[PDB]
Amino acid sequence: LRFGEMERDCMIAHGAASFLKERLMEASDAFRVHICGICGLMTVIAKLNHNQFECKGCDNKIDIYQIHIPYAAKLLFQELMAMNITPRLYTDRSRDF
Amino acid sequence: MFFIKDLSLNITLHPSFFGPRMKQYLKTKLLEEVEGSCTGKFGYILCVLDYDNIDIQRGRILPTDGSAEFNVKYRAVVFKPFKGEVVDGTVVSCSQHGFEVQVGPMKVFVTKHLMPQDLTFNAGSNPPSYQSSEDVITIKSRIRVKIEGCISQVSSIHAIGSIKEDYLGAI
Amino acid sequence: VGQQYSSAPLRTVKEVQFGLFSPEEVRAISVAKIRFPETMDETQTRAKIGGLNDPRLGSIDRNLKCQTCQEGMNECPGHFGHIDLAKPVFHVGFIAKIKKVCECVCMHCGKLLLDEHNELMRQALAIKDSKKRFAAIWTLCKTKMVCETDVPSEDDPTQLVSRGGCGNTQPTIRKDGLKLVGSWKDEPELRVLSTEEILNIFKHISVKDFTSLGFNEVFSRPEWMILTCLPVPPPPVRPSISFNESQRGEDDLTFKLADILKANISLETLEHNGAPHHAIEEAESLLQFHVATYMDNDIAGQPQALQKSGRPVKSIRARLKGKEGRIRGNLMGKRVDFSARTVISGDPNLELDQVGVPKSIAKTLTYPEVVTPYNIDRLTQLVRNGPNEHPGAKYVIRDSGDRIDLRYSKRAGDIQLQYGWKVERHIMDNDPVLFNRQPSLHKMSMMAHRVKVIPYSTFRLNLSVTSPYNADFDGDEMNLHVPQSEETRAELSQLCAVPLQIVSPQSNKPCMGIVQDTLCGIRKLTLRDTFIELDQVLNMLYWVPDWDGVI
Amino acid sequence: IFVYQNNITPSAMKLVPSIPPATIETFNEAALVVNITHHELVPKHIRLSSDEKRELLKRYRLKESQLPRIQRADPVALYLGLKRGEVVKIIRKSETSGRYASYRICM
Amino acid sequence: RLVKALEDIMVHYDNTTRNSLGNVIQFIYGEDGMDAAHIEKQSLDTIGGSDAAFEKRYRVDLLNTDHTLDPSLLESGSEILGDLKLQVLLDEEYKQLVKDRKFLREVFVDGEANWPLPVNIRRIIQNAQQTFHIDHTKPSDLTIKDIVLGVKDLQENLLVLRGKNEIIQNAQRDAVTLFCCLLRSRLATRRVLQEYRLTKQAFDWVLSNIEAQFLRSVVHPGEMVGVLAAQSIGEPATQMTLKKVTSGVPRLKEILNVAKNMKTPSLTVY
Amino acid sequence: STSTFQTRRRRLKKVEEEENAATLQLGQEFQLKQINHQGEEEELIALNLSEARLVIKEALVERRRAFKRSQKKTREKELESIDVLLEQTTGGNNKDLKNTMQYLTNFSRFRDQETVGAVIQLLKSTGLHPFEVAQLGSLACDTADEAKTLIPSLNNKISDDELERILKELSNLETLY
Amino acid sequence: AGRAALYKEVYNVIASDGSYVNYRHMALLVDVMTTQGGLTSVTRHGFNRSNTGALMRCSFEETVEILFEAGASAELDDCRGVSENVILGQMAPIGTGAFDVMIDEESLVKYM
Amino acid sequence: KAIPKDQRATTPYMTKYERARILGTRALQISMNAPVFVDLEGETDPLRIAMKELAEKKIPLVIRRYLPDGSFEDWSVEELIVDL
Ligand SMILES: [Mg+2]
Ligand SMILES: [Zn+2]
Ligand SMILES: [Zn+2]
Ligand SMILES: [Zn+2]
Repeated sequence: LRFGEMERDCMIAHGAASFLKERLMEASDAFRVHICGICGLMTVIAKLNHNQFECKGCDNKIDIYQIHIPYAAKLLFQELMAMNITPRLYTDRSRDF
Repeated sequence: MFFIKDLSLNITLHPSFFGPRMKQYLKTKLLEEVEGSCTGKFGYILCVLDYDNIDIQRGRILPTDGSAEFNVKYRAVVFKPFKGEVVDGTVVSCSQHGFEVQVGPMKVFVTKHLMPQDLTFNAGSNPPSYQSSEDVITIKSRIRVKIEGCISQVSSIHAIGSIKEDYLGAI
Repeated sequence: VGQQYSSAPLRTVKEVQFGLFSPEEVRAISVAKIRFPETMDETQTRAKIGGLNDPRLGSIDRNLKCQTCQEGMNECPGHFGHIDLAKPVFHVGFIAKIKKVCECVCMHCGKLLLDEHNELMRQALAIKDSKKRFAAIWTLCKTKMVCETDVPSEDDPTQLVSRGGCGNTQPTIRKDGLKLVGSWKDEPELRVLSTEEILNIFKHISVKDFTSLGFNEVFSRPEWMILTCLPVPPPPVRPSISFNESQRGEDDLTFKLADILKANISLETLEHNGAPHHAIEEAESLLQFHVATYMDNDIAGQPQALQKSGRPVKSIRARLKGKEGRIRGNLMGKRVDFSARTVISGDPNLELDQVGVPKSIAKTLTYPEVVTPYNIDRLTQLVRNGPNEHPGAKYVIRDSGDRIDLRYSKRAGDIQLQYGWKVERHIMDNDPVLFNRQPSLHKMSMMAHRVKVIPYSTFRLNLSVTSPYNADFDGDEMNLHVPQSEETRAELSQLCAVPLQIVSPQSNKPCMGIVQDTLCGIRKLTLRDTFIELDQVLNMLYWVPDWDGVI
Repeated sequence: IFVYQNNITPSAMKLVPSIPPATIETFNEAALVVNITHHELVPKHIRLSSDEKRELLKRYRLKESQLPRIQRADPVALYLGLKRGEVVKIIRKSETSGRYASYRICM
Repeated sequence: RLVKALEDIMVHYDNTTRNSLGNVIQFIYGEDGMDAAHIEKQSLDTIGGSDAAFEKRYRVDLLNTDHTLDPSLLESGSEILGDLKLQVLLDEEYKQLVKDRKFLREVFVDGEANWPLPVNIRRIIQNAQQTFHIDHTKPSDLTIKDIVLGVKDLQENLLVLRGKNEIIQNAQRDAVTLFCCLLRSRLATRRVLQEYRLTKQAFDWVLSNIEAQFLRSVVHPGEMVGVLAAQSIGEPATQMTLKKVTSGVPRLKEILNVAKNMKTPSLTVY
Repeated sequence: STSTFQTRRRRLKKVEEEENAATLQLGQEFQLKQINHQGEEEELIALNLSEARLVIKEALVERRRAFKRSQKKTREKELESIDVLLEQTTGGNNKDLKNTMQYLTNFSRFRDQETVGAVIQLLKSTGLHPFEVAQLGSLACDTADEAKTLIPSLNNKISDDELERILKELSNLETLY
Repeated sequence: AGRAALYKEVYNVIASDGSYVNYRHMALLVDVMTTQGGLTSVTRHGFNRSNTGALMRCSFEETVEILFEAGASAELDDCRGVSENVILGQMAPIGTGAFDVMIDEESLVKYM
Repeated sequence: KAIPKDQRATTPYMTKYERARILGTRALQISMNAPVFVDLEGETDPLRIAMKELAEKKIPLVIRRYLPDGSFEDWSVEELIVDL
């Protein structure tokens, strides 16, 4: 079934933020991807069997993160990439306020 | 050479552990992961000094699962090799290619072409040696190594050295 | 949630620094060389070459081979490739600022026409808004269409400043789909402002100058608005949907990549060999066409460039545009697990907070309770009932995460449960669920009820809750969502419960009323005229669930 | 403050920034006929000092941004002779409170 | 549109209305600071009547024989008469009511008292009269000192912005002005002993029950006030089945879309 | 994974690390500039063999106290007492800590925190690097010819007369193994 | 006074079907098209064109489009609004998600 | 960086949201075999036991109430009044 558009709206007015995490991810797309520290793109060659977390170009295997995003979000990111747009996902912000 | 870098660690203990003497298990988990370890960056993380005074932190619980993230700020004994500095170390392995040195928990290597010409190899010795004027490098020999090259072999940094330059060689 | 552990530290997504792909970076960030449109099979011999598919991207046919990453199909995120374009191409949408910057930057030296000598240009350079700084600079520099070799200072007019060189005129840039049109005048000569010529100028543009515009020398430079390096999307973006086994299945995106790959080696043929010049601008304009086509087909440029099927071809733009277009139907909105849609009927026996749930729906909907000594023993009875008896279990997840599908297991009766395990038990009597009647335009439209596993195939509900949901028993269809997190079912029970929203915050009045039979009966009874005799009275008094038993 | 009958020359009004720091305000007779401010619809607007403005941000933890901004051309922001940055403490009345403190930053 | 605009917007811990950045909309939510439903349409008795009806109902004058609360109303009634500081007290009482009178007559010059106000003061006393079995036969125990001041202390403990400074204390006074005018209308010395005949015990219950019922009325920081505003506008907009203007539905799309090319422009002059 | 006391803002700019050299160009953590978590601009502290040993020997003595509290309710001769504590308060799998202790209680230039003291009071005072102190105090040098060579980092850093004086003092102060 | 004419003009839309809505719901929206400095439409050229992060705006009316100027003008997402966390499948700072919960070893040790 | 426990404009009452997440995190942990700081007085439902934990106000949870400006204030479950 659909926990779609406004199906989200009403949930937000409630307060159940972690029901919205459970819904949009766990009961939907939910994915374990490997982004590089620097260019926050799904670059990382993650040899999970033998821990070689090597990244292409950014010379990494050092600072690498596991991020939890729905496959539809990782997919949409891979989609605008093939249109020269970098959705550089940083685990650590540098904005403040 | 051997220095003390104040470092951090992200231990995320599971709910079943959130009980009275948890501080003991947070510190233990740290000594598991950080103690004994070797990084590429900070070198051999040998000992997590002064067990007593360790940052605990009020760690955040996840919406997903009850687990709480804790970052432990510690003061530890570290050692990283460098290209050029000279260090003492007791020799260990030897053959035709050369001899390996034991500088702390790290292994430096001296090749036949990194040793003087007059300091030649002797396979005809038990255990294999290195003949010269007075200089005869066996296995448990004491050497001064000029760390010409540093290589980080993941869970252990190993190295290359020379005893060719003046003052260096047998101790 | 991804499947199979990784020693990688887990975290939040705290920033999303949007930018442009440096045609420098695109190359590095590539595992694949992408050179020919022979996709998969090495001449029908069921494999893949250095072509469109897995020249090192990711294999189809339930196989690893994804350049060292392998990780099957699930846990294997797509691996991007690259393709060097035979001549630079105007990136379909960034064609806007291409015309714009061109009317500001001197098409000779790479310096803004106007500068710190014009007061309103100064006023603009000061505006701290990244595109409104552009907004004024564009309006300002487009005007003076001659860069000044010399111009008078801000102090005295007989006193000039040789600031920047070149006094050469700027063109009157106007669109022509894929190539810009200039203009300088005796008699007007309009220049074919070509991709190669244009990119050049953009490289030269002073850091401070593109900085005083909406650009960045780290994430997005204007010299990357023109593509030389096209990133080849991996196959889980352009699938290989094979019919049985010996039949193709490439997505229309794989087609336009092949149709670019053709158009790349066509421009290569004319270039590397006998040059036809005003015939090279055809293979160039078709590459320029298909690179602009593969991203957007549904544009102002009359040809929607129909593939031989009459199909405009699945533009990467049309794949992300509104409702069921990723953002608004696959991201903001979704189709979820643990859901149920059923017909509705009235009820004079259920409490305001109770929901009608047929046996079959309760036996189909599972909840994972954690094997703790509190439950454990009773979960072990559920475990020896499976999905036939009302209280039973579908799957039993080990401490390790191995699904003991009760329904077909050989040890299905044995099942010696350990703690920390998860038994996937049916949703049962007085459990929490999100009952909902579409559209969900109201906070009150999506409320939480209490399961009461009834027979007969309909979702029944208390007749006073007929009003906050927008209900009428003409066979209305309602949803149901089963929480899994004991944290999530705490979220329903504490903010989403029906008894809570009795009073409407929306208008400071209660939004649940007694309706029809109860609305007419109560008035027909609360009259001076109406009375009742002992035998029928005693039945009425007993009928109050919490009556004092006092006559 | 110049009070003209019909208009001023644009040749003349370019002589307005000419004598800084002193600011030259220009109003046509037309809007002055009726007191634009003495209206039912517009509540009090108060010129808040350097310290009054700072205090607002220091206590109410705001930024030069976050504030509900005001027009410069606001018939009020010219009747008060407001300039950019100045804070306008507005005491509007409420159907459910009686009074409420709103603050605007001039543009 | 309403919900995509008012999404990010909620109630915060500064007891402010912010969002996706921190841009303030309202400095106290709802210009008052209460949880939307806790509010029942309450009546302000102070605006109403002739300035003479008000005087009979509220003015206490323990110096005049014809305006003294008779010793049938309070146990002190016969001795509380002719007292200096005791009438000086009451002056603040009636004078604060005349203060409240014109105040409410300035916010609403249409007289109407039937306004949405939190904490049903009616219901608390309703319960007090039958949960204390106050016999309006014998006089109330209370002293004029008990009543006037008992409110003067309750008036403080009714909080919105918990702040300790200038403005946070200021826009706070501003926020609970109206409720305080209603508070002063019901808990006025005469109306308390003449009309109500309630004990110190019952009076203290009336003050106690009002206090916490009010601190429950405080909006909960987090509440998606924005989404909620839209989900209370967008929802009943659907139900619209529509000396001549635009009838609700097209009228709404003119104002929401901000239209200067009005389907029905009309200037009204008084 | 164990993170550092030093952190910056190297967003997109990936091109990092300049060749490590004894020429006092070290890691981003390993500079005179780094912070002690207490918010102090602490200069990196490097220690010579023994100044070292007698710190792990120090805090491993401190650790023995804790484990037994929460349980309530001579060179060759030192080599044994060294591995004794290691089989106690040290993991036991801590191969990288064991190798170091034996080699440090073999090669150490000073057996006592009494004598180690006067050495470091004389070295970090000369006006030299915490890295040179850690190189002069463990590698028993004789001539400034020899000294300034094995540690190039000096070269012009000290008076050739002084370097000698410093080293000569350390020769009596040397443990009597 | 603008906030005013706009409000009065909306309350007389609440009475356009007689129905009630507490002052606060409209007075918020009325304040939304005012707190800018003038008057703003409830469209892609009012709220969806202002300050908010690159993803909060692309989520309505214009999408690929909005995201294209996020790319070229090297824009940034706060990850502070609803829409921001929504995409990422995260606990947004909404009601139950706003505050963060921790355990004081100290308060935890007391109980035993 | 934060703010101290004295200086709290934050309502000294627990929010209906904080109730739901404390009573939820305790529901999660208690179902996750976690230590139970209350006597299990006939109680066996994880979420329920967690409720008789906020009753005996022996929940070890502390709430980080962040101010939209940046800084924050702390409050334990014991520290919050429950007039919800
Ligand atoms: Mg219908
Ligand atoms: Zn990278
Ligand atoms: Zn792969
Ligand atoms: Zn030029």
